[PDB]
Amino acid sequence: LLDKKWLTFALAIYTVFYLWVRWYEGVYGWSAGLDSFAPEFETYWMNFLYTEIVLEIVTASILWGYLWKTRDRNLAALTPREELRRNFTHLVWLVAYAWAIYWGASYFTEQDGTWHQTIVRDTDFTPSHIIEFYLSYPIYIITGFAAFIYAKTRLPFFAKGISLPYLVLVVGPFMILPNVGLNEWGHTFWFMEELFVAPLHYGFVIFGWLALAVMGTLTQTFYSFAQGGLGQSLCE
Amino acid sequence: HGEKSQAAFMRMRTIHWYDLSWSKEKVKINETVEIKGKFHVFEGWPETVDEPDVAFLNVGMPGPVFIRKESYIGGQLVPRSVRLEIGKTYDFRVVLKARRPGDWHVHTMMNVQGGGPIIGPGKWITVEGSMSEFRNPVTTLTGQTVDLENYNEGNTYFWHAFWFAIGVAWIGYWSRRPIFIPRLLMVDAGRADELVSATDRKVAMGFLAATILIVVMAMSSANSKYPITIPLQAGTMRGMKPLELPAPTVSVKVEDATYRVPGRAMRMKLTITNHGNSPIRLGEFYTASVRFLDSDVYKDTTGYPEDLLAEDGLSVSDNSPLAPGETRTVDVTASDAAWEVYRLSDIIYDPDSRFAGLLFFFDATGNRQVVQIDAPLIPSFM
Amino acid sequence: VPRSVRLEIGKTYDFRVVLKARRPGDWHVHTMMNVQGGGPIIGPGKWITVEGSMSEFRNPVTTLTGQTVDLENYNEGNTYFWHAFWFAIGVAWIGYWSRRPIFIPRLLMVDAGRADELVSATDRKVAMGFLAATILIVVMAMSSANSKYPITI
Amino acid sequence: HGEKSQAAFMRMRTIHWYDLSWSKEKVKINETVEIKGKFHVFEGWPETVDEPDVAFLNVGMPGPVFIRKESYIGGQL
Amino acid sequence: AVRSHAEAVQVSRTIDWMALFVVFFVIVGSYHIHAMLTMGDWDFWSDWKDRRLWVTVTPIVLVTFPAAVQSYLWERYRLPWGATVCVLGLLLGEWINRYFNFWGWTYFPINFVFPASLVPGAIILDTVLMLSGSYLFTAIVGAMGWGLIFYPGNWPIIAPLHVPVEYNGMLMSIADIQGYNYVRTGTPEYIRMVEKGTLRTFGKDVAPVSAFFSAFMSILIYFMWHFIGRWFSNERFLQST
Amino acid sequence: AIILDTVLMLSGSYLFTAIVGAMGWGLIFYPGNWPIIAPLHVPVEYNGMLMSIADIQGYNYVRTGTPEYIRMVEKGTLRTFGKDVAPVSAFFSAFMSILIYFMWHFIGRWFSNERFLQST
Ligand SMILES: CCCCCCCCCCCC(=O)OC[C@H](COP(=O)(O)OCC[N+](C)(C)C)OC(=O)CCCCCCCCCCC
Ligand SMILES: CCCCCCCCCCCC(=O)OC[C@H](COP(=O)(O)OCC[N+](C)(C)C)OC(=O)CCCCCCCCCCC
Ligand SMILES: CCCCCCCCCCCC(=O)OC[C@H](COP(=O)(O)OCC[N+](C)(C)C)OC(=O)CCCCCCCCCCC
Ligand SMILES: CCCCCCCCCCCC(=O)OC[C@H](COP(=O)(O)OCC[N+](C)(C)C)OC(=O)CCCCCCCCCCC
Ligand SMILES: CCCCCCCCCCCC(=O)OC[C@H](COP(=O)(O)OCC[N+](C)(C)C)OC(=O)CCCCCCCCCCC
Ligand SMILES: CCCCCCCCCCCC(=O)OC[C@H](COP(=O)(O)OCC[N+](C)(C)C)OC(=O)CCCCCCCCCCC
Ligand SMILES: CCCCCCCCCCCC(=O)OC[C@H](COP(=O)(O)OCC[N+](C)(C)C)OC(=O)CCCCCCCCCCC
Ligand SMILES: CCCCCCCCCCCC(=O)OC[C@H](COP(=O)(O)OCC[N+](C)(C)C)OC(=O)CCCCCCCCCCC
Ligand SMILES: CCCCCCCCCC(=O)OC[C@H](COP(=O)(O)OCC[N+](C)(C)C)OC(=O)CCCCCCCCC
Ligand SMILES: CCCCCCCCCC(=O)OC[C@H](COP(=O)(O)OCC[N+](C)(C)C)OC(=O)CCCCCCCCC
Ligand SMILES: CCCCCCCCCC(=O)OC[C@H](COP(=O)(O)OCC[N+](C)(C)C)OC(=O)CCCCCCCCC
Ligand SMILES: CCCCCCCCCC(=O)OC[C@H](COP(=O)(O)OCC[N+](C)(C)C)OC(=O)CCCCCCCCC
Ligand SMILES: CCCCCCCCCC(=O)OC[C@H](COP(=O)(O)OCC[N+](C)(C)C)OC(=O)CCCCCCCCC
Ligand SMILES: CCCCCCCCCC(=O)OC[C@H](COP(=O)(O)OCC[N+](C)(C)C)OC(=O)CCCCCCCCC
Ligand SMILES: CCCCCC(=O)OC[C@H](COP(=O)(O)OCC[N+](C)(C)C)OC(=O)CCCCC
Ligand SMILES: CCCCCC(=O)OC[C@H](COP(=O)(O)OCC[N+](C)(C)C)OC(=O)CCCCC
Ligand SMILES: CCCCCCCCCC
Ligand SMILES: [Cu+2]
Ligand SMILES: [Cu+2]
Ligand SMILES: [Cu+2]
Ligand SMILES: [Cu+2]
Repeated sequence: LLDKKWLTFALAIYTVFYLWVRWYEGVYGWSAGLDSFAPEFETYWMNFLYTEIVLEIVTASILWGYLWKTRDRNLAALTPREELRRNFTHLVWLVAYAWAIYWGASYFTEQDGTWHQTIVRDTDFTPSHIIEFYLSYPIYIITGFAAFIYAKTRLPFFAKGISLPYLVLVVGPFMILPNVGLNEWGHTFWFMEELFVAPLHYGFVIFGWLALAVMGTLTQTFYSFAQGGLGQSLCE
Repeated sequence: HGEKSQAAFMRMRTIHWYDLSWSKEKVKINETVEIKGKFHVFEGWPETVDEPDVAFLNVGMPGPVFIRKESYIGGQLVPRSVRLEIGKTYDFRVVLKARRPGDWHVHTMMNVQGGGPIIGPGKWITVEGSMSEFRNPVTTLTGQTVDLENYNEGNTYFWHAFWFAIGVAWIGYWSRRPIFIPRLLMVDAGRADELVSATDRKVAMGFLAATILIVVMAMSSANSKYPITIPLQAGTMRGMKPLELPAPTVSVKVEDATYRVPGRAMRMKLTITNHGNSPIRLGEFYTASVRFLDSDVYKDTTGYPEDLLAEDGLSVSDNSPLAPGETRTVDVTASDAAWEVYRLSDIIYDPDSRFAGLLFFFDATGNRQVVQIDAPLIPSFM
Repeated sequence: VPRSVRLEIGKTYDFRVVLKARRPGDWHVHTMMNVQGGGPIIGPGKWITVEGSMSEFRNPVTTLTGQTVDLENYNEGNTYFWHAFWFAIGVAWIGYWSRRPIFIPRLLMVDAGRADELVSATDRKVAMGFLAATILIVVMAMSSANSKYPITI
Repeated sequence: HGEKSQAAFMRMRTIHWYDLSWSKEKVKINETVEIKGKFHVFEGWPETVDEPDVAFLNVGMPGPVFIRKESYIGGQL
Repeated sequence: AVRSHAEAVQVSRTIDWMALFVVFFVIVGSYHIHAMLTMGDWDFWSDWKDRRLWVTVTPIVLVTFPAAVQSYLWERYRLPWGATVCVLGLLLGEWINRYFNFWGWTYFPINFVFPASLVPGAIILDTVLMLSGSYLFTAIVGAMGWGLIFYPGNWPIIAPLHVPVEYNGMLMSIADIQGYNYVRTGTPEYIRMVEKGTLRTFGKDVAPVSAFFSAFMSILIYFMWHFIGRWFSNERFLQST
Repeated sequence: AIILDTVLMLSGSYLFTAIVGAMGWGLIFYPGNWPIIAPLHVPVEYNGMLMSIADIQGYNYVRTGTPEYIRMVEKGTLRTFGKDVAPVSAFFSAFMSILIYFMWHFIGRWFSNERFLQST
């Protein structure tokens, strides 16, 4: 069996959900979403923010708790074939993390180079912010934490210790979410110019750099793949 | 749509827009709508806002639903940033061409280099038609007419696709062979020196030479075509001509100003001294995009936005005609739902509880006087 | 002019400062102008004698909420109470951990082998209680200070 | 000798020199030559140039082939 | 383990495709965040694509990720396309956002919101690394070329937008008219950091001087980010967090 | 301080402390001090101008060396949307507190060194 169709679902769920989110923000961007003090803004974007925050907290708790509770206690008695299957599942988790990272840190982030550059902000909760920071960021954080936990709890290579590159790849992009405080503080106070390259953005950048730890993470996963079932063929 | 969130005192004391007019309220695609009016730069410019040494006359709108055909300060076109003087009154004119159908809230705004957006009154303008009918023709000094909607789009797409294809070809050339794990094992276990061998080096040399040669040839071709080019035209424009307004014949001294918390009314006591030779009457109080009118004295006919217009929102304790030379003190109340809708009541949250505004005084013959008032605004709770 | 002001070079302004005597003695009173980027510009100073007792000084003020307070001691009791309360909480935490031996035996236990013995229940329960009580007390105190003094600027 | 390289519009709109006069065209060593004239600061001062809040009346020359004995703006040194 | 040599090859190929996806899209996200928050404003607007600031800043801040990804990929797999994959991912993310948000959500024309071209610089950086495998030689020569070829690479795209136009009494380029007409409510004209002329701007030197400054700073940034990527490749197991 | 200490003792992870406990340390500062300073924010009509009690204290009790303009306090901006000044500052302080805690954990790690620098 090895690599199964969980990868198709991993791609499709993010693609479909974010396409629907884009449709929603295209429909309610203007017209209930321009005026932050209008009653329709509360029903179409503040309610969205509340619901998405609650659902993200619940989903993160459930997913992480399930992954930690179903952790493999007897990692020693794991056959190489099962280890290969678990390595493929972890690679599917990493693919989902990469897809979510794309959607969060490229699409919905630059989608702002398109929302603010065009409108005069009305709040710290621009409908797009209700999409980027409170969805395009918690979703990829949840996916990254889940992938890290799966590696630690199913892969003997990633067990017996916390991998530094994986921890950086998982936590650095997470630090972008609390960095939103610097974004807000340095939008209203420091810098009223909509300059996208303002120093009030070296906060997603610095922690965007930590995603480069995917390189060490991926060579670690390559070594984990090539533990018992490394071949032969490769180097033979 | 971006105001009602800015600080009330900052909206009150930055820039006062008046004599605003709109040529049309409903337009077709490609039809032109003109916005005219005057703005006065308040003398008590807040220290937190940089002085309007570099300012841009902008339009508040949800993306290019209109295109700014022309914009004027004084009588001269202002496509760049301009320098404004504190205390001066300027007249402006913005010409917009409809591009996208719908109902749009169009604001005239002034962006200041170190203070952010100063949004004036916004008016709903209806656009009907199809976006596909929109044209933005322009004639260059080289004698060709192009449509700015799609000019150079094909060339941009072609060049970007070409370079993307070159990069993808490079990556795929290296990706035909196995990529990650066997190459990693070969590099780790002993010297590799086997995964990069001729003609891989020849292919890379070809890629590098072709890239440089194609860049040079494309630049030369884009220089032979379009032989006449100019850099981007930028730079703040000085010498904006302000309006030479006559000195007002009305002097007003604000003796305290209060507003109820909570409430929708603002109360102030004014000592009005009438100079000149005509009986005056208080007709309007404009504070921040909100016009409180005394309907018995003046009526608005310029189609001011209804949510910003208080037809009878201005009540004067004694608004009888003020004979020349006579001085009297009256209690003026400006009350309207707009005071709470546009969050002018939220000056209680502000770190500077001072207001500014314009009082419009009208005589019998109809000629009007504009006087500016500013004072601390004291909340009242009991 | 209770705040900073803008002055124009070449202009003449008239000023008036009203002072209320607070401390007895002989004081050299100067009228000065502080400039944002230049420092103090001190005018002529005059010796003014103050007689009496500092204990007789009052600084009454009436708020828009209809209460008259003396600025000499207003809120002093509340400030002292809250600071003493939080200091006592911190001291209680430290003393709770300081009843047992502190430095050298704990250092030796941590160094020689795994420690995992100097922090055991109910120490974790006490820490959870401290954290929850701190958060809850902060929230309750903020709510109480919002119910009282409902009007603030 | 340092102009003809600056931007044409910046040379056009900074400072206009007129009524320029030179006391002598040919001098001996230790002899004095006086340069007089008027300059007008253009109202449309380019934003890329800082306002002439701090300005120095200098002489364009290849090193101290002359020494500046005196310089006046208005009537004062 | 694996059944045979053939199944090992198939498993390796599947791993290759999946890991290529992971690398490509994590790089897309991180590199796009870095680029759009370090050069995005110039990259957004044709009337921001000037000869001084755009040419100066863009290669300097964009050489970052190619240097790190090169220092990893070349060193560990002899794969000479780290710079190319970084630039392609950045271009893909930028174009997707331009088309579906700048032109899709808002209705700014593509000829107004097109991104800059970077593939020539990426190709130079990759080929100069593969040939003469010296990372120092790459940082010196390839980064020089990456900085220098930016403006000539984009000239065929932006040259038609620099045709002079007599617009209502004032001289304006086509890009200037685009920025004037297509109103950016949040982006007033003064925010534009573009060449405005100086009294020390001698002759026709604005573009070449900016290009050479960008090339030198690109050398420096590549040198720094090679070691940054070296660190980010660490396979250490931090025992406890 | 109590939040920082308890979040460290529970879940001994220094990274977890730097992320969550420093967040709480930054966020709880203003609510912790609100009971003390709230009475000083009662509005007062002082000689025609609106002033808080703290403002009147600073006005009355003359600081010869400390003029009013030196005061780095909230003065309002055109990009200050609604009632967000305190929460936005608190969240920015919490994020920067995470960063500073992360840096100073390793600074303290160095300062603990028991090395014997043979010669100075
Ligand atoms: C990592 C964990 C993530 C957790 C957060 C998830 C956020 C989900 C969206 C929040 C919506 C909200 O809050 O708003 C509630 C909205 C408000 O729209 P309405 O006014 O009712 O109009 C009618 C509804 N239309 C406008 C959508 C037609 O209505 C709803 O009930 C519909 C929400 C549907 C969400 C599920 C479909 C997603 C796409 C399919 C692939 C998954
Ligand atoms: C241990 C090290 C930690 C130190 C960090 C503490 C935060 C500093 C707070 C500054 C307050 C101050 O000092 O003054 C505040 C000054 C006063 O200026 P103004 O007159 O109001 O200007 C008016 C202009 N407005 C209207 C736009 C404000 O505003 C500033 O210029 C803010 C400068 C930015 C400093 C924050 C940078 C954070 C770096 C983030 C990168 C990851
Ligand atoms: C193969 C070897 C032989 C070729 C050698 C080339 C020598 C220079 C050619 C100048 C072209 C020209 O024309 O001058 C320069 C042209 C503009 O020309 P202009 O407008 O006429 O300038 C008017 C003034 N003049 C008549 C005196 C020229 O642009 C420039 O300002 C380019 C400035 C680049 C500065 C940074 C360079 C850093 C170099 C780093 C090396 C590792
Ligand atoms: C490894 C080294 C590779 C170098 C590849 C060079 C390809 C050819 C470029 C022609 C440029 C041109 O035509 O002239 C200069 C023009 C700018 O001209 P402008 O006056 O601003 O006007 C703009 C309008 N135009 C185009 C109608 C005149 O373009 C540039 O900004 C490129 C500056 C970098 C030149 C690098 C070559 C010098 C030696 C480098 C090694 C030390
Ligand atoms: C160790 C490094 C050695 C490199 C040697 C130089 C190779 C030049 C190749 C031809 C480029 C060209 O011809 O184009 C460069 C263009 C010229 O632009 P232009 O004169 O303004 O107008 C266009 C005029 N055309 C159409 C006739 C070209 O861009 C520049 O301004 C850059 C010129 C500065 C070059 C600085 C080199 C310094 C080397 C120092 C060695 C000790
Ligand atoms: C338990 C899960 C469910 C709860 C989820 C909470 C969602 C947000 C609540 C907003 C409260 C409110 O009222 O809005 C915000 C209130 C002010 O409100 P206002 O004056 O009405 O603003 C007027 C405009 N409006 C009507 C659109 C709101 O302050 C603020 O500006 C807070 C800004 C914080 C910015 C930095 C946040 C960083 C987060 C980091 C995460 C790791
Ligand atoms: C681990 C997380 C612990 C969080 C503990 C929070 C305790 C309750 C605080 C109530 C604040 C309040 O009442 O509203 C906000 C007010 C400011 O209001 P203001 O508009 O400036 O007016 C001031 C005058 N007042 C008080 C009369 C209105 O206080 C603050 O600045 C606190 C800002 C930080 C809030 C943190 C909670 C949000 C989620 C955090 C996790 C991501
Ligand atoms: C991973 C992190 C998850 C955290 C979830 C949030 C828990 C909130 C607890 C209640 C706080 C409260 O109610 O008080 C917060 C107060 C509200 O202030 P106010 O509306 O101005 O006025 C007072 C109004 N009251 C009296 C009704 C409260 O301060 C703030 O403005 C901060 C609000 C911003 C919160 C940002 C959270 C972003 C989470 C993103 C998850 C993906
Ligand atoms: C609406 C939310 C739905 C999320 C569904 C989560 C599925 C449960 C997670 C999980 O444990 O594994 C699911 C799949 C297949 O891996 P499994 O083998 O089921 O995982 C355990 C491994 N073990 C069987 C050897 C013990 O592993 C995967 O690759 C699933 C990837 C799902 C993409 C991530 C979605 C997260 C959105 C927030
Ligand atoms: C928010 C920012 C995160 C800060 C980063 C700190 C974490 C980094 C290191 C890490 O993840 O390790 C914690 C464990 C991995 O196993 P260990 O750290 O070895 O310890 C396992 C026992 N423990 C679950 C109680 C921790 O991983 C888990 O066990 C997590 C799954 C259990 C948590 C599920 C409940 C959470 C619901 C919200
Ligand atoms: C003193 C500084 C002057 C510049 C020299 C710096 C280059 C040093 C790079 C280095 O350390 O050596 C790596 C390779 C080794 O390959 P070799 O097996 O030595 O190949 C020799 C045959 N060859 C001439 C075709 C290369 O050799 C090469 O890197 C390529 C050597 C050919 C020079 C041109 C290559 C660069 C093309 C832009
Ligand atoms: C923005 C800057 C980029 C972040 C990169 C900084 C990484 C610093 C390295 C580091 O974390 O050291 C871990 C040690 C704890 O050591 P141990 O847990 O004993 O691990 C034993 C092996 N080791 C000592 C080599 C780690 O020190 C500790 O006390 C544990 C702290 C680990 C936190 C690292 C996670 C960084 C995520 C942002
Ligand atoms: C994936 C990230 C999600 C958050 C998890 C980060 C926490 C990781 C900290 C860590 O590395 O482990 C240290 C301790 C180990 O103690 P254990 O002996 O595993 O205790 C397990 C029983 N317990 C659930 C009561 C804790 O375990 C703990 O640190 C405490 C675990 C209980 C979670 C709540 C503690 C934090 C309170 C604010
Ligand atoms: C403000 C920055 C914080 C200051 C911390 C910097 C400390 C740098 C470490 C250091 O001082 O190295 C000492 C060496 C001399 O070595 P030796 O005296 O041979 O000691 C042998 C063992 N050891 C090499 C590991 C030291 O290097 C030397 O030449 C001796 C210089 C020692 C000066 C350190 C005193 C710092 C007081 C401010
Ligand atoms: C790899 C990222 C793909 C992002 C594509 C996107 O944002 O799609 C939304 C956009 C919306 O434009 P349109 O197709 O005309 O449909 C408009 C519907 N709304 C306004 C809700 C977006 O176009 C599509 O839906 C095309 C489907 C592509 C599937 C990968
Ligand atoms: C890594 C490079 C950081 C350079 C910082 C920078 O560009 O700041 C520009 C800004 C100059 O302000 P300006 O661009 O004039 O802002 C105009 C808009 N206002 C006045 C509203 C802020 O300077 C500061 O306020 C100090 C920045 C400290 C960085 C750690
Ligand atoms: C500024 C670049 C510093 C990069 C740090 C690399 C450290 C490597 C230590 C193994
Ligand atoms: Cu509007
Ligand atoms: Cu005015
Ligand atoms: Cu000369
Ligand atoms: Cu002149």
